[PDB]
Amino acid sequence: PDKICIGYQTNNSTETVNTLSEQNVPVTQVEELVHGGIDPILCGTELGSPLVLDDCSLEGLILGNPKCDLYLNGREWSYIVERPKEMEGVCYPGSIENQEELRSLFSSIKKYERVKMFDFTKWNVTYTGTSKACNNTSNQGSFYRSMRWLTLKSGQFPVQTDEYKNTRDSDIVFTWAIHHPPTSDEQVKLYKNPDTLSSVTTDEINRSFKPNIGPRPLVRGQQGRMDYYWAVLKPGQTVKIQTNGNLIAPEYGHLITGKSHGRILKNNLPMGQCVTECQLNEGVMNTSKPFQNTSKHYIGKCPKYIPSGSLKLAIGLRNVPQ
Amino acid sequence: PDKICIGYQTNNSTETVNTLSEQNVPVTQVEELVHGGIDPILCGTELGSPLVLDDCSLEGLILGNPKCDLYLNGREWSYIVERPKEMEGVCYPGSIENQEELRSLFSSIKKYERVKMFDFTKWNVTYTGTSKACNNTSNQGSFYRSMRWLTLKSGQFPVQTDEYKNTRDSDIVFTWAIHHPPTSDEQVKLYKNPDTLSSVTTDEINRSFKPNIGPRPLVRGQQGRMDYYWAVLKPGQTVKIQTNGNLIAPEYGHLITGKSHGRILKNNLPMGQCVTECQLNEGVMNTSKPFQNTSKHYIGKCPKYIPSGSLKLAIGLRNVPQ
Amino acid sequence: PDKICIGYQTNNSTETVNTLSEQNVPVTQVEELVHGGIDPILCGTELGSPLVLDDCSLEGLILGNPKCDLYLNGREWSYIVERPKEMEGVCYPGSIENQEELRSLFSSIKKYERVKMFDFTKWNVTYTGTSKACNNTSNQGSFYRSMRWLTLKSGQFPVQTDEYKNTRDSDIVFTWAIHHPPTSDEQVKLYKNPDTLSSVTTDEINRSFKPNIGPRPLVRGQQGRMDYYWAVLKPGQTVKIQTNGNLIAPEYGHLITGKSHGRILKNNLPMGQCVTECQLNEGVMNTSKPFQNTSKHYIGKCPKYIPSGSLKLAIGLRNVPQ
Amino acid sequence: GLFGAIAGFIEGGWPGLVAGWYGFQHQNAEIAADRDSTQRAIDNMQNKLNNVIDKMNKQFEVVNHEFSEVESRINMINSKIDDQITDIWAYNAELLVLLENQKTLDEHDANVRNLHDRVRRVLRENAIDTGDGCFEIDNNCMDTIRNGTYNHKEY
Amino acid sequence: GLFGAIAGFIEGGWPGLVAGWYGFQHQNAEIAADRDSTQRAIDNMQNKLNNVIDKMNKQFEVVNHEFSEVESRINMINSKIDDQITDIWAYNAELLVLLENQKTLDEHDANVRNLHDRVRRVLRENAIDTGDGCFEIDNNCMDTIRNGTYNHKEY
Amino acid sequence: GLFGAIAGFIEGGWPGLVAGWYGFQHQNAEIAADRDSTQRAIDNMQNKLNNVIDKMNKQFEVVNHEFSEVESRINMINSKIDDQITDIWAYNAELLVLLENQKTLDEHDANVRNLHDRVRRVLRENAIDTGDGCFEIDNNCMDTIRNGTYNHKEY
Ligand SMILES: *[C@@H]1O[C@H](CO)[C@@H](O[C@@H]2O[C@H](CO)[C@@H](O)[C@H](O)[C@H]2NC(C)=O)[C@H](O)[C@H]1NC(C)=O
Ligand SMILES: *[C@@H]1O[C@H](CO)[C@@H](O[C@@H]2O[C@H](CO)[C@@H](O)[C@H](O)[C@H]2NC(C)=O)[C@H](O)[C@H]1NC(C)=O
Ligand SMILES: *[C@@H]1O[C@H](CO)[C@@H](O[C@@H]2O[C@H](CO)[C@@H](O)[C@H](O)[C@H]2NC(C)=O)[C@H](O)[C@H]1NC(C)=O
Ligand SMILES: *[C@@H]1O[C@H](CO)[C@@H](O)[C@H](O)[C@H]1NC(C)=O
Ligand SMILES: *[C@@H]1O[C@H](CO)[C@@H](O)[C@H](O)[C@H]1NC(C)=O
Ligand SMILES: *[C@@H]1O[C@H](CO)[C@@H](O)[C@H](O)[C@H]1NC(C)=O
Ligand SMILES: *[C@@H]1O[C@H](CO)[C@@H](O)[C@H](O)[C@H]1NC(C)=O
Ligand SMILES: *[C@@H]1O[C@H](CO)[C@@H](O)[C@H](O)[C@H]1NC(C)=O
Ligand SMILES: *[C@@H]1O[C@H](CO)[C@@H](O)[C@H](O)[C@H]1NC(C)=O
Repeated sequence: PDKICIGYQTNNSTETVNTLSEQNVPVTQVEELVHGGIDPILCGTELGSPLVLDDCSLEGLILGNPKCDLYLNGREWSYIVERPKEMEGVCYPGSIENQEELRSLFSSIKKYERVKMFDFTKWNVTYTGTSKACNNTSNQGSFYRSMRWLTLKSGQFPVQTDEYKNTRDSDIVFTWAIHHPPTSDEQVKLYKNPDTLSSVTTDEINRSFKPNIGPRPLVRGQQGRMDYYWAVLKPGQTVKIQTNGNLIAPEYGHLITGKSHGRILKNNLPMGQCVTECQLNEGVMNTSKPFQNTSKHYIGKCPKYIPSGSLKLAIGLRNVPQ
Repeated sequence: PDKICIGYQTNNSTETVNTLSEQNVPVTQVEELVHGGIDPILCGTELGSPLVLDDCSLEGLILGNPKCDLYLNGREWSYIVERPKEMEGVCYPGSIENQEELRSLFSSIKKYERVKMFDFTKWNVTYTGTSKACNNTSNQGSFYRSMRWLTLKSGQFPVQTDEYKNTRDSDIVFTWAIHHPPTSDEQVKLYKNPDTLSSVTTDEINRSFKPNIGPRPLVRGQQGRMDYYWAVLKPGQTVKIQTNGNLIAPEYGHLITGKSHGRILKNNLPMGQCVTECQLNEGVMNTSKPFQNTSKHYIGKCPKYIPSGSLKLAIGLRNVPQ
Repeated sequence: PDKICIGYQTNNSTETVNTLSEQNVPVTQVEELVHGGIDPILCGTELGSPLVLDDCSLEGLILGNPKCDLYLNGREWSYIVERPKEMEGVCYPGSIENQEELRSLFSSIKKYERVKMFDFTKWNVTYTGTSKACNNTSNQGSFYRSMRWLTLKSGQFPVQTDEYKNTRDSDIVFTWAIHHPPTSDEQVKLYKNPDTLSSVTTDEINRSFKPNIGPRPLVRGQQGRMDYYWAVLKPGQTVKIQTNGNLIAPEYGHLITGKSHGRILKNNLPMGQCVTECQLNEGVMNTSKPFQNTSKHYIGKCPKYIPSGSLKLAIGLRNVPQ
Repeated sequence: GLFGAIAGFIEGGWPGLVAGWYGFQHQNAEIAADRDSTQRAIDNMQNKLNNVIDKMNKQFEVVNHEFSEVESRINMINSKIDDQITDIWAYNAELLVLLENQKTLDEHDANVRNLHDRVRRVLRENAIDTGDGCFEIDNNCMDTIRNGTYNHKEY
Repeated sequence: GLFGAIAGFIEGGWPGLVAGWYGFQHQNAEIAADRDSTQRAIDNMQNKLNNVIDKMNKQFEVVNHEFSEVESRINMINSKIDDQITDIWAYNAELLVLLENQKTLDEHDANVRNLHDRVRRVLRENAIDTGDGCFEIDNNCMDTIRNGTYNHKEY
Repeated sequence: GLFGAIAGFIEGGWPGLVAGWYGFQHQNAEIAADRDSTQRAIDNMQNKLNNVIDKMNKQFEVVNHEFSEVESRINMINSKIDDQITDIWAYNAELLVLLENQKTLDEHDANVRNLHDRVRRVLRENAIDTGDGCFEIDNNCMDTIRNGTYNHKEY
């Protein structure tokens, strides 16, 4: 007798999927939704190549530390990498006010180049000061490239003042500092005035500073201590300096332009010659899968982060042996 | 032969819905879930009508700028609107400390009315000072209505002091400032003392201020600069002022009461005579639909924001032609 | 004639469940997902028993208020409870800078014990000062146990200085303060110097302070006022004090170790002898249910918070009477 | 569809049927909608629509905050909260509509299949299933089939 | 229901059936639950319940922070995070229960329909479907139908 | 399964069927997949997969922020946002896969049942349902049944 029958597929697939009602259900076809791997390498994005730092920290590159003379010509980047180790930043002992903000602002911008703000040739005080705390690469007593240490000239320190106006059609970031001598002699030897008034003023900010003579614990073989500061001069605005001692005056400022990825990654990954869509602190990635399990913190077009190692979606039907 | 059949509806509806398995499925009846339109108008809520500002900013209405004499009688509001243009706030060059907080606090409260704290009739110094920086509507040299500029009287400035206690059963917001003369002569002409000590103290706060003589870049044809401050005096508390020069002393404070919507909107929308349930920076809205696509930032009872322009829910069945 | 039939269960269960398409559907078996109750008691966790405070606040236990002599021996805790009432903290009128951070830091740590930093036996000034503002339990004029009030000795106050280094292999939290006399006589009677310079410096921080003579409103029958401060000394670091008057110098610091739950609860719950998995400000809880409706703020392993009082999941089928 | 009635063995719908969704069309000597199944379907699609509107009905007022030039981080932290909550709701709103649309179309598909089955069950041996939603066999007898009172023992 | 068995063509349930959900009630010369379908149903409603409890099982400790009078914004920013995350979970918790309740009731509806079908398939031509979940035709033969061993070729 | 075809009344599948999911195996005088139902199934499982990928496709760049020793609270507030949003997505991602897997298996179960029904409906009185997905009755006639052109009036 002639017969006809309806039936379904089965194969030697060992792939299982979970449902809400049952665990590990055999199926014919499956799709993995989670990319599990990474390539542990630093690649460039569509904005360009990153700025890798293994010798100098970012706050040292801004202040112009004398061991960071490589970066005086200026750099542009897609993102910034810092090696997680002992990096050369602030040479002379002291704290930077709003340090986390300064690093955030400077990483946000694409390009920076140096610009001379103040000419110390006309100034009637000595500006050639150096320190053993701020050694150059040859271990010679030097100082910051972007700021000058103002001391007395011919046994006097008169009230100095000078102006600089921004007409570059772009913002400028500049830094200064207040030196606090340890002893009374240092104050009279360096600046000659027991009490001094220093101030930095623009069209928006109005800031004044006083020293206070008193020794500190040794940090880098120095009984003294500094208080570092920074500001932003907008296009058309005017900055004006005024002191009679106790200022590390700005000589150079940083002309900043464009937008970066606004990121400082912290890894020991090797810099490779490659272009990428997605970049992580853990590595690089290119996949069609909707999910990934390496990190939630990424830059560029990347899959969604979930902590699961594997998620299987059923495409085919239940795998039923005959 | 007699027969009976079961069948379903079809109509000339061109409405389609999406599913997870199929795109654009014809159906008989549909419901739109996203309201796409707005009425670009400013209406009042259940708390009352808003305070629209097109001449004066909020920090100028607090300080009592002499071009903002319309608002001396006092105002109450549901919410505040500021026109996005050049608004008259602080007349004399300087910064307000915690400006974002002051504006936040003042917008949070429903009603404000002025109260005289300090009587300068008994004070033994001149309090009638004016400035070309703070012009009135007639372009006459005037000053802030809520604060007085204290200068020397009969070629002297003695140490002044006075007290005010809050017994109104409500908080008071008051402002003061420290003037920083440009030259040494201005300090000796105005106040007569080369160095002065000013301080403002209550039961909770203890604040002291020093001037520092040094010229600034011109802002509004003025070489000088001020540093503005504010505080809140609780019911029963006592504020006491003390100076020998270099203070813009408080004459009036702001008695604050109730809760507003706590909002400063920024739009050029026309003020209309209407009551509303929901108000946006983009306009007004009244609908039965669960979703809306104009803004996530709203005030009052409003539908949920999604970026989708249209979401269609299937009510009827699949539309199948015969 | 012989027959066979297929049928389903029904019982006298009055339990109903909601679906998306229908309200209150009778069913045979149900599971409640929301635990509605709490046991209003304070129990200890796996980290240990908590520190309950009904007499002294946390900032008073740090400063060493003379009515808080019970806690000089030192305490460790799982979490901290503060009674919501009038608690004895700062005795002498004044504000603590970064108070919210200090309380946050101190609650984060598990254990604390006192350590003597500075020996005032060798110091050439009187350190035995007391105040009626800072009464002890017997209402005798006393002072803070962790800080000393430095006044003149034999009608003089020379420039004092001393050093302390941390070699305990753990962080130390210490507090100081600056006294601001009301009148000119008080400054010359107590310290003998019309103007004084005080400063506290470590390997990381550099801080200096000036007094300013001016009376304040009475707070605790005292015309004077203090400005309280704190810092953290890391293992190996060195703190050094220096003044010629106007400092409440640190005698003792707090040696801190481990991690707590990092929590200050605010309730009037009775302290019970019990161990618990989950602890709330509202009480204690042990259930198999996935949800709870008492609070979102909890410590330990607890069910998820939803505002619903009851959620019923259908286990059985629709309850259909015959 | 799952139940294979709508656009299945009943290939086409009836444009003559305006009164409701599901209905009867006979041919005897001498078109109307079944009020039992159609009313019970309307109840489910009014309660569903209301529940969707109710789940989204809860409001929170998202204020705009002002930040200074030195408050870059707390400004970025605030913008993250607003951008990341809106993404979750945009997902939920879009996903719920795709899930319930699929169920609604399949629920309508089942209502026809059930109405075809309960007519086949009452008629028993008397009629024959053509296989296109029809049954080859008085206006009273056709009316007794509609309201489900037809006694097969009579015929 | 979708499958139209529970409160459909089988109008009422059996209060005599206490041992399980689905069962057999016969009438011969001389009531019990089917252990195959009922045990497989209990497995699905224990694994479902556990998965619902597991998906909600992850905990995070939401600390209460203190803020000064000049820290109004960061206080408002913190309260927004807590109020907006709780709304998403309140939605998810409420929505998941409405979705799975509907499926559970329809899953039970399908289990009866399948148990009615597999008995109709084994009996073949010997019995006649009454149309109220019954089949007009020894205790062994009734027992061979229960466990699905009945040979229609014998009769 | 709900529709009780796959691992139901058709106990086992065919390893010989490699061309598609659902197919026909006959036995006459003298195995192949149905291209109508199988192609329509592949369309639904390509559009479903794409929609799942699309709903998760939206990206936001979560920056790492630096905080000082005196910025403990705003650091804790920032870590809460990141930890609590990831939990909601981890829930959604995991829950969506468990819900759609259950529907996919039951959708395949329905496709077989519908293909078994439409063959039973075209053959009518000529064949007899064995009750194991088979029908006891030329290669043209078997081919006319496959593409659904078989005229029962001829036989
Ligand atoms: C992300 O998930 C992956 C995949 O489960 C894990 O990485 C490894 O993946 C390879 C296959 O590519 C496996 O053979 C290894 O066994 C996996 N590792 C382990 C420890 O099992 C990994 O666990 C996850 N990655 C991260 C960074 O969490
Ligand atoms: C919100 O969505 C609406 C509706 O899609 C868009 O506004 C317009 O709506 C009208 C109908 O009321 C359409 O005729 C227009 O074509 C729509 N505009 C556009 C540009 O297509 C609008 O895109 C959305 N509104 C906002 C503010 O995003
Ligand atoms: C949490 O929900 C519970 C349960 O609905 C509420 O507390 C009470 O629970 C008991 C049973 O244990 C009921 O008899 C009471 O009627 C419930 N109280 C009320 C006011 O109805 C309670 O409303 C909720 N708890 C909190 C703190 O919100
Ligand atoms: C700087 O160099 C001098 C010798 O040139 C050396 O004595 C000193 O230790 C150096 N400073 C540091 C910080 O290494
Ligand atoms: C000193 O420098 C100032 C500018 O800083 C200048 O104006 C002045 O002429 C200089 N002194 C002399 C004596 O030239
Ligand atoms: C104030 O008015 C005077 C003349 O009365 C004018 O010279 C000056 O420019 C005005 N100030 C401003 C800021 O416009
Ligand atoms: C000066 O003013 C003070 C109050 O500010 C007052 O006490 C004093 O009597 C006044 N001077 C004279 C000479 O009256
Ligand atoms: C401290 O005690 C004295 C008497 O010994 C008393 O006069 C004073 O009021 C007390 N201080 C406080 C704040 O109670
Ligand atoms: C005063 O105290 C200092 C340390 O603070 C000490 O060095 C000095 O010897 C003391 N004065 C005298 C006269 O001993």
